[PDB]
Amino acid sequence: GLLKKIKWLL
Ligand SMILES: CCCCCCCCCCCCOP(=O)([O-])OCC[N+](C)(C)C
Ligand SMILES: CCCCCCCCCCCCOP(=O)([O-])OCC[N+](C)(C)C
Ligand SMILES: CCCCCCCCCCCCOP(=O)([O-])OCC[N+](C)(C)C
Ligand SMILES: CCCCCCCCCCCCOP(=O)([O-])OCC[N+](C)(C)C
Ligand SMILES: CCCCCCCCCCCCOP(=O)([O-])OCC[N+](C)(C)C
Ligand SMILES: CCCCCCCCCCCCOP(=O)([O-])OCC[N+](C)(C)C
Ligand SMILES: CCCCCCCCCCCCOP(=O)([O-])OCC[N+](C)(C)C
Ligand SMILES: CCCCCCCCCCCCOP(=O)([O-])OCC[N+](C)(C)C
Ligand SMILES: CCCCCCCCCCCCOP(=O)([O-])OCC[N+](C)(C)C
Ligand SMILES: CCCCCCCCCCCCOP(=O)([O-])OCC[N+](C)(C)C
Ligand SMILES: CCCCCCCCCCCCOP(=O)([O-])OCC[N+](C)(C)C
Ligand SMILES: CCCCCCCCCCCCOP(=O)([O-])OCC[N+](C)(C)C
Repeated sequence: GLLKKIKWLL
C-alpha cells in the first residue's frame, strides 16, 4: 500500500 511507503519515508 502507498501509505505504508509514506510511513516508511517518514
Ligand atoms: C498532488 C500530489 C501528488 C503526490 C504524488 C506523490 C508520489 C506518489 C508515488 C507512489 C509510488 C508507489 O506506487 P505503488 O503503490 O507501488 O504503485 C502501484 C504499483 N503496482 C501496480 C505494481 C502494485
Ligand atoms: C481524508 C483525506 C486526508 C488528506 C490529508 C493526509 C492525512 C494523512 C494521515 C495518515 C495517517 C496514517 O494512517 P494509518 O495509521 O496508516 O491509517 C489507519 C487506517 N488503516 C489501517 C486502514 C490504513
Ligand atoms: C497521505 C499523504 C501524507 C503526506 C505527509 C504529510 C505529513 C504531515 C505531518 C504533520 C505532523 C504534525 O505534527 P504535530 O503533532 O503538529 O507536531 C509538529 C510540532 N512542531 C510544529 C512544533 C514541530
Ligand atoms: C488519508 C489516510 C487514509 C487512511 C485509510 C486508508 C483506507 C484504504 C482503503 C483501500 C480501498 C479503497 O479503494 P477505492 O478508493 O474505492 O479504490 C478505487 C480504485 N479504482 C479507481 C481503480 C477502481
Ligand atoms: C511532484 C513530485 C512527485 C515525485 C514522485 C517520485 C516517485 C517517488 C516514489 C517513492 C517510492 C518509495 O517507496 P518504496 O519504493 O517502497 O521505498 C523503498 C525504500 N527506498 C526509498 C529507501 C529505496
Ligand atoms: C504516514 C505518515 C504521515 C502522517 C501524517 C499525520 C497527519 C496529522 C494531521 C493532524 C491535523 C488534523 O487533526 P485530526 O483531524 O485530529 O488528525 C487526525 C490524524 N491521525 C488520523 C493521523 C491521528
Ligand atoms: C511513495 C510515497 C511518496 C510520497 C511521500 C510524501 C511524504 C513527503 C516527502 C518525503 C520524501 C523524503 O523522505 P526521506 O528523505 O526518505 O525521509 C525524510 C528524511 N529523514 C529520514 C532524515 C527524516
Ligand atoms: C507534491 C510533492 C511530492 C514529493 C514526493 C517525493 C517522494 C520521493 C523522495 C525522494 C527524495 C530523494 O531521496 P534520496 O536522497 O535519493 O533518498 C534518500 C533516502 N534515505 C533518507 C532513506 C536514505
Ligand atoms: C499537497 C502538498 C503538501 C505539501 C506539504 C508536505 C509536508 C511534508 C512534511 C514532512 C515532515 C518531515 O517529518 P520527518 O522529520 O521526516 O518526521 C519523521 C521523523 N522520524 C523518521 C525520525 C520518525
Ligand atoms: C511526519 C511525522 C511522522 C512522525 C513519526 C513519529 C511518531 C511520533 C509523533 C506523532 C505526532 C502526532 O501524529 P498524529 O497526528 O497522531 O499522526 C500519527 C501518524 N503516524 C502513526 C503514521 C506517525
Ligand atoms: C526528487 C524528489 C525530491 C523530493 C524532496 C522531498 C523533501 C522532503 C523533506 C523531508 C524533511 C525531513 O527533515 P529532516 O531531514 O529530518 O530535517 C529536520 C531538521 N530540523 C529539525 C533541524 C529542521
Ligand atoms: C492557517 C493554518 C496554518 C496551519 C499551519 C500548521 C503547521 C504545522 C507544522 C508541522 C510540521 C511537522 O513537524 P516537523 O517539524 O517536520 O516534525 C516532524 C516530527 N514530529 C511530528 C515528531 C514533531
